[PDB]
Amino acid sequence: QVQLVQSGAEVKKPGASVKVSCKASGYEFTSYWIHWVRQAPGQGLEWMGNISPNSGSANYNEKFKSRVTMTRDTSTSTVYMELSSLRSEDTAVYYCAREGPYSYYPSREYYGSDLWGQGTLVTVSSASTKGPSVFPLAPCSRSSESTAALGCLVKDYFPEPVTVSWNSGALTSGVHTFPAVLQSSGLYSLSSVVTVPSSSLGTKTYTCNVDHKPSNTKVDKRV
Amino acid sequence: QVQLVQSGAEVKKPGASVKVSCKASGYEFTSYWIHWVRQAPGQGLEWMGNISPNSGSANYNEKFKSRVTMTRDTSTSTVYMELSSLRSEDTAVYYCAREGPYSYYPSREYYGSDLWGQGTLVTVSSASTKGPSVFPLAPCSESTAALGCLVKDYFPEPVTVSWNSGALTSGVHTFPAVLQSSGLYSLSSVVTVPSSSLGTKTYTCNVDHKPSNTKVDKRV
Amino acid sequence: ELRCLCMKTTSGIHPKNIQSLEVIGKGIHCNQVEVIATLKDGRKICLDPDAPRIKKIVQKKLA
Amino acid sequence: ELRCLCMKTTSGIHPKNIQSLEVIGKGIHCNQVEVIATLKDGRKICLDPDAPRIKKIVQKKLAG
Amino acid sequence: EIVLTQSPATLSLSPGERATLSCRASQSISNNLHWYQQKPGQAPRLLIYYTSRSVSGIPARFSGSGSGTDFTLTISSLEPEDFAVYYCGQNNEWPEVFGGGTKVEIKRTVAAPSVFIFPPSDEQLKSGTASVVCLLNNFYPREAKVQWKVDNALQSGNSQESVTEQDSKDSTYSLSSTLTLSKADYEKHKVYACEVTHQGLSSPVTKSFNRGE
Amino acid sequence: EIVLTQSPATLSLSPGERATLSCRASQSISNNLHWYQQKPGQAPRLLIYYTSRSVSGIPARFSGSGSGTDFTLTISSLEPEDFAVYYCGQNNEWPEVFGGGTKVEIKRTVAAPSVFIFPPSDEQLKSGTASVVCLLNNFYPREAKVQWKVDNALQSGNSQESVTEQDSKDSTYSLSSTLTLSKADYEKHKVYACEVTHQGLSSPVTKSFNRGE
Repeated sequence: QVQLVQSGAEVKKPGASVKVSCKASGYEFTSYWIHWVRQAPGQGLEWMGNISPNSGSANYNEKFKSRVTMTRDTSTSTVYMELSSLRSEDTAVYYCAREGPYSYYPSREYYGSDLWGQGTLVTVSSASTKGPSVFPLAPCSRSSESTAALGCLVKDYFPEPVTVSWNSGALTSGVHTFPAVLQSSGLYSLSSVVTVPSSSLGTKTYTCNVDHKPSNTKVDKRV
Repeated sequence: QVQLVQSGAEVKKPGASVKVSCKASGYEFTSYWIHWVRQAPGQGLEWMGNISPNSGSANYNEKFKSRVTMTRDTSTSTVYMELSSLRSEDTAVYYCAREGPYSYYPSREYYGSDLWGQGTLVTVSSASTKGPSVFPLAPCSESTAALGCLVKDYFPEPVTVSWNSGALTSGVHTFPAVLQSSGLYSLSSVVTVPSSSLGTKTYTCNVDHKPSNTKVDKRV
Repeated sequence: ELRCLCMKTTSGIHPKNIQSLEVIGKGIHCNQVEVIATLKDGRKICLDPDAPRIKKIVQKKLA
Repeated sequence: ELRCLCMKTTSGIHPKNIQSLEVIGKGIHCNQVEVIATLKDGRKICLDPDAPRIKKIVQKKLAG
Repeated sequence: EIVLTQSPATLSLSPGERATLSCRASQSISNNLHWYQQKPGQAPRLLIYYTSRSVSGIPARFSGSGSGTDFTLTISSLEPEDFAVYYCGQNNEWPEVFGGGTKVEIKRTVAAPSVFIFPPSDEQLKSGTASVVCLLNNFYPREAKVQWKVDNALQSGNSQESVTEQDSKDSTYSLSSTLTLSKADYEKHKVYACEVTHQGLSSPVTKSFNRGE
Repeated sequence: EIVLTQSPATLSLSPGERATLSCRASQSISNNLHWYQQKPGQAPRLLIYYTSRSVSGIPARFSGSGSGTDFTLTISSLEPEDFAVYYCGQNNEWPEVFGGGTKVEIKRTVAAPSVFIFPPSDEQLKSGTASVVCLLNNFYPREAKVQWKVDNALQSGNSQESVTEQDSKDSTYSLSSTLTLSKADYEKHKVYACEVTHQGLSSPVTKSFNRGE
């Protein structure tokens, strides 16, 4: 199998450093450059640098040069990227990608990056494992328009993920579970909403089911 | 004066060797390549090789490589070309030409050969130096008559012809020489005169062949 | 140069087959020393920038 | 190369100023050994192919 | 350093239609321009390399072209799996540069959002914090402006937005904006409002409540 | 190696007219193509170097151009001194190569030759050889056919022709053909004739003598 296997997700405090690995298999390690590309939430791609599996020498983007180190280990076919003096802006998915196959003939005609790793999420936060507080989202008044919205605010949890279902998975129509936002506190927050007919608010029951496996938290909140 | 001065004309037998010199003056000797270019009678130009006056390194045309040597003498600002195992096909005018000025900057953009030597005629032949036999050309009616003289079997080139010690120039045609199978040259010089002049006026052709020290004045 | 031209290097070429050799020092866009040999057949080939081996070919070329 | 590119050579250049160096052996179209240095300013310059000093500048480029 | 400019930022089409994506380079990059696809939750995938060369495992419908500083990716007929983000990337010189990306989304009619406001819960208020939530439900296109107005004062830097991916059934988007205050700050004011601006609305829609009611 | 092909072999024009000379290279030679002039009895002279660059001491009327493997030399207005032979020469690679040359001649009206025949002299006959000479005087153009006939038998390979350079005053040519025999061969025949074919003649002209007279 031809693959680039990256190390698992990381949580780091601001000012600390992170070392991400990328293990190549099923191909000639010495024949492809290894690039490091990052993607900050909702943003595009940014090249950090690359490393040669032959010389072990690395080329960096000037933007990162002062706090990045790329190294290789030929015995294990593994490349590493170390990023230091970590800040909120470094919260990103880090990808490794190969570019080749190249031989001993020099070229000015290049291949693209035909194989990417699965990525490594790096979260820059000072938080520790914490279960969420689940609050109802309900209108100020039980009035008038034919459609009503209800929800659950899943606040201040760490780390990701949290799964939300409605009525033990029986309610799926009209449901919107928003991607979590990382707050200034370094903790996550999300909301899950459902649109129901106004006639239902007295007859039908609506319960949101919240599971946060890292803190072993289970909450069922009727709204 | 900026010039390339070559050594004098040469006569050689087949199988022998010839050494031609080219003396540079008035310019920086080490700053220009010196090429050797030959021109066979009535033909185009052929590059033989060159020599760097700086390094003394010579580059040859593969066609000549086996029997050519180009050398240089810094003390006299002179380059030499030696051509061996001489054959009839080697009869030509040999030129030296400079290409530059070049410095210590490499280039892929080149100058042409802006200065050429006067050339050196090299004649290869089994024939030996021989003065010509000069014969009259005369008809066996029309208002205009032709007469001339046949300059036959001389070697090597050149021969000069004039009429009436250079006084007669109008209507004169002196043809380029032809090389005969015998390895000897032959030419003719003709003049067109009015028929009224024949026997009224005298016509003498003056033939000069400096290699055999021959001078002939032939009245036709 | 705007990036590294040599990825993988070879060895095992007889100096008799090399016409020329270019030694390229580290630059602003390439953090590696590169050695490109032009062969007598015209092919361009990346060589291991091993200083003793390249210095043997270099002396043999100047002599 | 299809002819000799170097006519004159120089000897006075600090390795600090050289970006790259090409050592060209004698070939089918050139009976000379040529050493062309590309300077940090981009200029190409012919160097004296004397084996010790050429190897000094070469080794310093061929390493540090 | 090279700047790669992709156009349009969003390409809205129907499945089966042909798609044309553009990339313009700030200066020459020879033909060393490559195309990538990225789907939500996945790593980028190479589609075309060296302007127009084919990639192993990639379907025939993808093709590229490009003269000078102008490059193009073509999808002859969009499959449901082709609605994704596409990047152009150059490697002629280092640093490698990617374009800002082009999102290819499913086309639909303009739909104004259904707006809902939620006051903080008493349970949250007892903790010492107040989150006010504004929901913009099932709207199209994605561009929307949500403004928080507390007693007519425009709020800035105290709220966060979150948007869903395009809905699989009706191709709409949904957005939530959450305003977070301390209980002390929250109790200093009466009127809490979110003002919504969107293409489907002739004038901005305002949803509000008064604290305590 | 490189082959340089010049065209036309002969260019016939009037003084004051514009001359265009062509050179085609078998392969690329970059722009390292140079132009030379040669006059009879003189060494070649450089006119233009590096396709179009000017040469010290050379008049303004000479200019060159050339894209890829095609090159051109232009003389804007021909002076009487410009009627000569022109060579193109490449030095991109060694061996240096020259074209076969282009002769630039003065154009003039068609002029038929005045034909004269000369029997051998008694002085030559006593030596044991006989040269019979046919003269074609002041004709234009240069192309002419001279045929020797000895008692109606067409001769070949026993004669040599020589042509003068174009005349400075009337721009015509002159040609001599010399037939050489042994005295023994010469005395075996009676009728000696040269038959001349030229553009200025409606029918071939024959000049002859009988060895009797």
